Amino acid sequence: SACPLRTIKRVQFGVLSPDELKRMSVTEGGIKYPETTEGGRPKLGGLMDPRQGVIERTGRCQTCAGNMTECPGHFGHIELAKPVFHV
Amino acid sequence: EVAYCSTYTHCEIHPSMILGVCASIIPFPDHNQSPRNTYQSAMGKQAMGVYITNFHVRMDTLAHVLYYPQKPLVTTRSMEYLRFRELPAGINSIVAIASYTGYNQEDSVIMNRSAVDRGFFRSVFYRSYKEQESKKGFDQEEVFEKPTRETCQGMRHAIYDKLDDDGLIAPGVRVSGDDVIIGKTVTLPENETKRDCSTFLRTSETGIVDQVMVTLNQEGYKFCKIRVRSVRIPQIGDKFASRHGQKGTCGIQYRQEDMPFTCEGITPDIIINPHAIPSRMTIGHLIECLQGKVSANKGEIGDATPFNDAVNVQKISNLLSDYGYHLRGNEVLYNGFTGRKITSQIFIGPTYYQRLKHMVDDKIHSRARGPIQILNRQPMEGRSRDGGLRFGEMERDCQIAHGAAQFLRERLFEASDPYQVHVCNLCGIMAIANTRTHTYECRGCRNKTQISLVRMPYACKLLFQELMSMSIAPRMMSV
Amino acid sequence: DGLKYSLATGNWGDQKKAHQARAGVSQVLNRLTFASTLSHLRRLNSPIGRDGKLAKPRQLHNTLWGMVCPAETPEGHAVGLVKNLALMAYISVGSQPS
Amino acid sequence: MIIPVRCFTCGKIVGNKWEAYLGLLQAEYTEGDALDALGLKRYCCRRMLLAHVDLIEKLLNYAPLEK
Amino acid sequence: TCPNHPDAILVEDYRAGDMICPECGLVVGDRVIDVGSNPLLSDGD
Amino acid sequence: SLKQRLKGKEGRVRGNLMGKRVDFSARTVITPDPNLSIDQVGVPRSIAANMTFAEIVTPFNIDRLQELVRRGNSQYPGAKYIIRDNGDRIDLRFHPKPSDLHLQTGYKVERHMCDGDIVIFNRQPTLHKMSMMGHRVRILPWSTFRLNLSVTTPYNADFDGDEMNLHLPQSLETRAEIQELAMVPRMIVTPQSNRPVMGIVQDTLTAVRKFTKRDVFLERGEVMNLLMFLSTWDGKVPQPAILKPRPLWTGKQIFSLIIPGHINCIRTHSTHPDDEDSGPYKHISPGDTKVVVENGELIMGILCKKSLGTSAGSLVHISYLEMGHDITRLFYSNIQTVINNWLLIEGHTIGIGDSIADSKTYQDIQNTIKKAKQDVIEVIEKAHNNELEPTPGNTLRQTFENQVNRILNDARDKTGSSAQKSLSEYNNFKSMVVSGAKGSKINISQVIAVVGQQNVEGKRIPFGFKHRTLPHFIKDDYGPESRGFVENSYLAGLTPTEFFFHAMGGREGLIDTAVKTAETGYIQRRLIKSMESVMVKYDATVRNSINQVVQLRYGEDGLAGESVEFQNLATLKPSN
Amino acid sequence: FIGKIPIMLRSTYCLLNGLTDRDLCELNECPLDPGGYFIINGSEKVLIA
Amino acid sequence: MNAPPAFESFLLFEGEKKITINKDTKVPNACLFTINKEDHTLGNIIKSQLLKDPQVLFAGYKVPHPLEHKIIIRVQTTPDYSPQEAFTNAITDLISELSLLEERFRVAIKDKQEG
Amino acid sequence: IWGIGCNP
Amino acid sequence: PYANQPTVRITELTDENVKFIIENTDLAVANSIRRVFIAEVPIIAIDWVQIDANSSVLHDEFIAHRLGLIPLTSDDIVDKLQYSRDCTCEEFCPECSVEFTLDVRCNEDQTRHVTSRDLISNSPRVIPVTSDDILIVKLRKGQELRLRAYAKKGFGKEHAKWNPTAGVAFEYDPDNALRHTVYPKPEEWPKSEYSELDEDESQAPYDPNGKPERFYYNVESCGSLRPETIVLSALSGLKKKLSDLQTQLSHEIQSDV
Amino acid sequence: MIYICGECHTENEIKSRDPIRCRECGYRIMYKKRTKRLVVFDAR
Amino acid sequence: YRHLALLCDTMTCRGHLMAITRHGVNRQDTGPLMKCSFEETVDVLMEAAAHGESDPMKGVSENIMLGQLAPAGTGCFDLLLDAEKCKYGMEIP
Amino acid sequence: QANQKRITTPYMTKYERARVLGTRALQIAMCAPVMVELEGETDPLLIAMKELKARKIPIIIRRYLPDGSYEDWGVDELIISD
RNA sequence: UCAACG
Ligand SMILES: CO[C@@H]1[C@H](O)[C@H](n2cnc3c(=O)nc(N)[nH]c32)O[C@H]1COP(=O)(O)OP(=O)(O)OP(=O)(O)O
Ligand SMILES: [Mg+2]
Ligand SMILES: [Zn+2]
Ligand SMILES: [Zn+2]
Ligand SMILES: [Zn+2]
Ligand SMILES: [Zn+2]
Ligand SMILES: [Zn+2]
Ligand SMILES: [Zn+2]
Repeated sequence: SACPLRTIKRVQFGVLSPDELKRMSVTEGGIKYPETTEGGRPKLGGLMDPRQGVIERTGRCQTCAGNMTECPGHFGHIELAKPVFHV
Repeated sequence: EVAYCSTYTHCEIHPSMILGVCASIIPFPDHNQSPRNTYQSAMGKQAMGVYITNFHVRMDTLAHVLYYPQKPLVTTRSMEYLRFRELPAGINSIVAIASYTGYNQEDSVIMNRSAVDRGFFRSVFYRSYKEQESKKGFDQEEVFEKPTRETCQGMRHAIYDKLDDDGLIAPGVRVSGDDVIIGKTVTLPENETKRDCSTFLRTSETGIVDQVMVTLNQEGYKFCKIRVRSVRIPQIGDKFASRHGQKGTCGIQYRQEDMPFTCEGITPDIIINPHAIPSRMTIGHLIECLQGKVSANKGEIGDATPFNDAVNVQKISNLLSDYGYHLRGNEVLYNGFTGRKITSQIFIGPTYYQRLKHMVDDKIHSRARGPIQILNRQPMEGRSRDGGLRFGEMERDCQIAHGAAQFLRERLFEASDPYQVHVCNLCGIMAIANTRTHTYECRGCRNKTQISLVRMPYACKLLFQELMSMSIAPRMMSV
Repeated sequence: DGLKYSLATGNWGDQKKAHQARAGVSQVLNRLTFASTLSHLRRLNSPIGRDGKLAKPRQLHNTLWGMVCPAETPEGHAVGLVKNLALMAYISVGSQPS
Repeated sequence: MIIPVRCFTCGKIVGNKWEAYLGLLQAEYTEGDALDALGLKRYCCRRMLLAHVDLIEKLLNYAPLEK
Repeated sequence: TCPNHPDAILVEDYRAGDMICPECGLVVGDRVIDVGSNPLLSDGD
Repeated sequence: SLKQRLKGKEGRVRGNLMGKRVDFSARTVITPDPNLSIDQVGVPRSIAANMTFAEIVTPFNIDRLQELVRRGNSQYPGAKYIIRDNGDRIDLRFHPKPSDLHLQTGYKVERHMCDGDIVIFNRQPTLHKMSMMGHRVRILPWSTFRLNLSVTTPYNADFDGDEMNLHLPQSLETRAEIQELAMVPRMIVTPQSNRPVMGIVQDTLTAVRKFTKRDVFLERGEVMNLLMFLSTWDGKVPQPAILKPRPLWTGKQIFSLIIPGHINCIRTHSTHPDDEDSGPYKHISPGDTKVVVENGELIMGILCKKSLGTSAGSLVHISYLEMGHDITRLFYSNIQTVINNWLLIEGHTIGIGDSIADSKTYQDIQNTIKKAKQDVIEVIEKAHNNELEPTPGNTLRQTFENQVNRILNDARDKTGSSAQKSLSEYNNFKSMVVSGAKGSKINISQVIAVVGQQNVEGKRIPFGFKHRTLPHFIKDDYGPESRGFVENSYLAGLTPTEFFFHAMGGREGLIDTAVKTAETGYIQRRLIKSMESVMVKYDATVRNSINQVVQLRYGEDGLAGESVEFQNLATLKPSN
Repeated sequence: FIGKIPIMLRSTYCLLNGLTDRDLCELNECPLDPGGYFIINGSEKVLIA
Repeated sequence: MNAPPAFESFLLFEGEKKITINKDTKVPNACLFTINKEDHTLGNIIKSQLLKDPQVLFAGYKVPHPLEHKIIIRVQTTPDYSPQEAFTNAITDLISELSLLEERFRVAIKDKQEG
Repeated sequence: IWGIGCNP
Repeated sequence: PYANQPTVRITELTDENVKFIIENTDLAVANSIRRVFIAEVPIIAIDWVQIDANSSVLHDEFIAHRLGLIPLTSDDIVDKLQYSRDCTCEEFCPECSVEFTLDVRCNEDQTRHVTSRDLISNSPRVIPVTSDDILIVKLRKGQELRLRAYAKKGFGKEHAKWNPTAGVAFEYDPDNALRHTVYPKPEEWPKSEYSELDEDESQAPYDPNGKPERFYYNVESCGSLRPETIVLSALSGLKKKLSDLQTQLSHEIQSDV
Repeated sequence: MIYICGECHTENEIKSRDPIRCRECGYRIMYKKRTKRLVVFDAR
Repeated sequence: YRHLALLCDTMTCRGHLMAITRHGVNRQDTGPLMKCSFEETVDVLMEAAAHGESDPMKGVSENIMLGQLAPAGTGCFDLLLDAEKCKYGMEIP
Repeated sequence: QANQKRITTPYMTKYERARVLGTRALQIAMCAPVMVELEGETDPLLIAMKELKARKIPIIIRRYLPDGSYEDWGVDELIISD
């Protein structure tokens, strides 16, 4: 709320740097677990990460107190073992 | 005769058999324009009437049955084999083709309110709701019972008093919109009690429960079907159509005093605009009115087989002349409001009019700050879900043409999906932001000072994030 | 289950394979009016795609005299692609040629 | 389904005349003669009796829901 | 969780999708219903 | 996939960003209402009660909003919510404390929609700019939107089950935008064709022709009643045209009071004889055509579609161009009310008596058809003998079809003309065709004389069976009946073969409608997307978003399309 | 036993075949009902030709 | 669902005035009477009787909207006569006409029976 | 439905 | 500036029909009288129905509608009865309503026709015009209909169930002489029953001085009221409406000044 | 909690969580009986 | 004639006939988001990302997408408050 | 730009009138002082219309020329389109 | 998915 309100005057498009992807993603070490559920509901380092986004419409994601509205979601990264062409 | 062919090998049984089931109910089809016959074939499927004699036993969704069906006064011979006399759909109505108050203009129709009071075109709408008590879940059992606000952690504030002990409302109880027809409870696994699972009436049904049935379905689980009955008196939005392709809503309803009246005292049940007839060229409607006048006076159901050559307008006109009316069917009308004779003589005669399933009550919708979708956080879609009307791309182009930039902005951003995001100034990518903590930080720069708030539609946020997931970076920079 | 599935879904084929399935068969009977019930039972559906706007399969043909109703067709995106049988028309059940 | 009380257009009570109309038809009166004998004069009233379809007999054929 | 009403049960609403304090009518949570939205066979796949 | 989500229609790019579902919108069936003004729309009470427009509490309006708050949601002129300064929203339905109901400056009370609230009215498809127009709201007690009949022409809407969308602006800024840019009176004249979009239509047009005839004379009481419905009446009864023996006003005299201000216009009625202008009685017209309005008074003439319709130079167009938009709105409404109340006295109808013609006319039609069939037979016999000579650039089959079609078309038109001669003054088909409200000379001809040749794909009915149109006809029959000519009129009734052929023609009509909708939609969208950003800058150059100069001045003269009018240069044609 | 085949109503293999109208009424089935439709999962489905 | 109750057409809701008299500024000696919850029945009689009066220059009645229930009656009288006076005198005359008609209809009934 | 030059 | 003095001649008077001619009257007055016949003559008819058991094929609201349309004799009691809104008692009392009760069960094999004769009224004066019978519903064996209903005073402006008349025939200028209706072909049109012209002449010659007068009436009754009583009550009710207007107008005139 | 039976039209009282089968006929199609509370119907 | 001439001028402004199609319209050097709204969508976005294109945000569609006020009419100008005039006049409330 | 060398149209465009009236009305609703004496006008938009007629609206319109420069016309200076 | 509505 303290941040000043601004209107976008220019949108710059570019391919995301892999280093920037690593830094930006809240998930650390990648998504190590195919399963989405650990400890019953939440799987850290899994597809459904509490830090990645708000779940169940009442929880708060770890990174921010979103409450299912404030949080815009946060990205995660998967470190592919061998590189793959982008289609 | 003068020789055309002397080697005929077969002969047609009757030329009217080329027409199908729906086109056979049209009287005098050969006197109509072809597109109008095509339109009547579609409208006849949507008319109201007793669909089947065992309708009381049947529990069907969306069943309409007219109060007082009547068989046509002017009927085709092939209707007998379609059983249209046995199960008619529509009422013969004294129809005047006149311009009375301007409320019958375009395709609308002025209807007699007194006739409507006496049962004219009154129908019943039955809606059936089905619910199944499913025990298939490992620890979930959808038992039928009356939910209690204190006992059930999940509940709703709509009326639950109607439900009996079994959780099913008794037949004969009025149900208004947003009432609980069936009460069901799913037992909740205690991961560490009740998420409400009742079924609620469609808004504005405003009916009385007719039948409630409890059985076991194919799967063996307990099955309950509840049929709700709502009478439907015609209104000023309901759609009425004749057998000649003339469809129109009810413009207004005048009482018997206000309707124009002949010298005998007959007031038209329905007034249709004269402007409908010429462009559409549905002369069959006019001939059916003439034959109906003749038939009602004579006492014999008129014959309207498509190709007869024994029934002509001139013969019908002479027959009507015998019964004391003007030969072309026109009658001297008096104005209901003032009593003065209408200078032009209005064409009045009985005509089979049908009542279509489209009614204004079912088609009226209003939305204001309702529920929003999960994926887009935009208003829902459909009348059932209280959805807002879509502001399409053509609509936004019209608004651009107007130059109403701020109405366009309101309609496409503020009314639908307002949202706020925090964007790093150094890098256009969005940044994590804890409003309660009041600490705003951007990953990838290790920069906290340079973050700006940006207001964008939630759909645009979703688009930018989906672009990021495809490795495209939509870096929105305020500078 | 095969027969019941193909009837209920409206897809003509198997559950696993929908590639060769033809949708539009086995629609729910309309019970608004007895006329609608009867017409729904006596209905023909041309396989030509609705999306294609080429007008040749839609136009009434001279050979439809007495076999198919000329007037009764849906007005909209399916003009002439859905047809209703005439009153006297009778589709042949089939026989052996021996 | 059943003969309407009070013919729609004018309001004359026509619900008491259905059984008499059927009886007069059994007595070999023509429909027009029966309508004349019943007193129905305006074509609006005659429409009611002439075009009525009595479905309630067909409905009564079905056994009652509760005996 | 009405701020002026400690331990107040907020009644659910269907019209706008919010929980509202019944004694003062304050709307706690603006549009917080949204849409609000076989485990038996096998397991997680 | 992500690309699948974004790419298709109803994806994020188009289905959720360019257009989206919106709040404060409502939809229901539309039904006519002649009494409402052009700008008014009739909103049902339930739709009005659900929709709310937030009003800021000011010292001026604190009392009124307090009363609305006290009424609550249940009573119709009530308030659904109270929005405090803090942003807290107090839903009045669930019990609010009496303390909460108190209002202070800065609170925003969300009142129910009331009479006079500006809304935007839309009907899909929104082909042109006039399809979204701002309407004032008048609450009436039934469940259909009710709009005036003249406003139907811009929307291309008739009341046969149609529906329209109602969008309520929620801010004073956007409400003013609608009020001053998109209200219905402001968009009477379209910039597309510099003609008025809205014109008198249906009963009012048909009745205005009859009202304005020389014959119509109104007595004292009827004039009283007609003047009662005239909203801009000065209160002074005009001096009757016929003072003695009995005071009797004329239709034109009363319509002169409807005409706004002082408008000068000369137009011609549809039935204007061509020779009249050259010959004598040019100014004292014998048939009362040549509408002339001087000093806002109808001196002479019979009004019709040309005078009061949607065409350049019409009386409505001259009113908008000269008097202004407000007075023109009053003009439309007053014409409708006064003429529609006269129509109760006069009345209109359509019956079989209109379709039937004199016996002599029927005999003439039959004779025309007989000699036409004989001529077609002679052409066929010439073709069989190979005496026919091919038209240059055409095959013998093509030239045979050309000549046969010419003979049949000439017969068809001649029969139509005989039928049209038969029509009397009282004939109502002629009333509607002459006034221009509905119908055409072609429809009258098909109703009375001859339906005409049925053509499919630009030719006569083709040989669907082997070398014959239907099994009933003999092989290789190129005659009139075999290939589709429908000799009988609709009143007479088509013979069975002609019925099938007529069905074939009508099916072609239906198919063309269905195809044209889709193709035109695509074209319209592409044009808009190509030119969406082009606009007149403050340099008055027309530039796109890139700031490239499309035109140095708009239209090459820097004028807008609605102001311009057709005019004759008058220096060009004359000799030296 | 190799399975179950859905039965079109009022065909030869249906129960209603060859039943007088009074008997159809006794089964709470309409005498005028055309037949020609399957009752699959409780809903009447019609095979469009 | 939005249908008005039937009794609304003839029953005055509380706080509604049957007659409200508002003068007309445009023309001298003219008053515009608004009658609530009344229809063409009353309006036509009153307008006709007003027209019969030699001192009434203008008299007409208008139902502003058929869905709403209201009559607007404009009466303009010559100087030395008041529109309100003309309205009252019209009502008295119509009452006298109806009373005379009732007496004569009763006499006709009694004569037709047993005579 | 009229002629070849008109409408169908 | 005074009211014309009308006259009345009654040509026919039967149990269900009154024909009369009003002369020396304005058209507006005559049309208003005709209008009051239809919409403003009070009659008693059923408006409240509580159905205890309904096993008939017709649903409950169907039965209530049919019951409402059934005419009830209201010859003299309708003047005594007060409108339910006027009565001080809550809901309905004998002064403000009449109670009708119906109990019919079919135990015979033969179909039982529930008729209006089965409606039983607590007040002798109000009876369903029985002294055939209107068929409310037909009942199969084992089907039962039991209901209780109250009947209220009202006029046709509320609902057509309170319409006293069947058809009111109004005609003036039987031979077109004021040319209020302009016949395109005068000869084709049938002559009126009241026409005084010879067969040769189709229309009377135009009379510019003439104005509508000598209005012809034919009032038919549903049996609810005597046909004479319909006309007399309509005249009286219109007189009462005018007198109420006069009272309110006097109040407004005095208050403004 | 009295259910009328389709086949034999005999009312049978059924407690909660009890099988829906009519004694004396065995039919599994039951109808709930008309409520005791009464609804006012306008004849209109 | 204005409306016809404008279409002709837009099609022939660049010097090569610009078809009103995805090809002709998208080839012109407009903003990538504006091209994205018309037909090609995702492919336009991918190409723009690859070449580092920047959206000027002067178009109407681009502003509509981001929820900002369009540069269309009623958005071409920016209103500013006039302090001196606020001081003058009768400030009743 | 300088106050001199103003090249834009002296007349107020329709879009400017719309936005000026709406903005001034929104200000009036938020209890901004009103220059014009109101004759019992409570609706903010109507008061704004009165002010515009009197040319007392305290807003200066900044018109952006396509070259990037801006010209500041006060509402008073511009001729009302009406 | 199908079926209607413009
Ligand atoms: C007059 O034009 C309208 C509009 O163009 C709009 N509309 C309708 N259907 C569609 C559609 O499928 N797709 C699109 N885009 N628009 C559509 O409907 C058209 C007419 O259709 P109709 O010809 O049936 O109108 P009748 O002449 O039939 O009117 P009656 O006498 O029944 O009232
Ligand atoms: Mg339409
Ligand atoms: Zn978060
Ligand atoms: Zn950053
Ligand atoms: Zn009748
Ligand atoms: Zn609280
Ligand atoms: Zn009482
Ligand atoms: Zn049993």
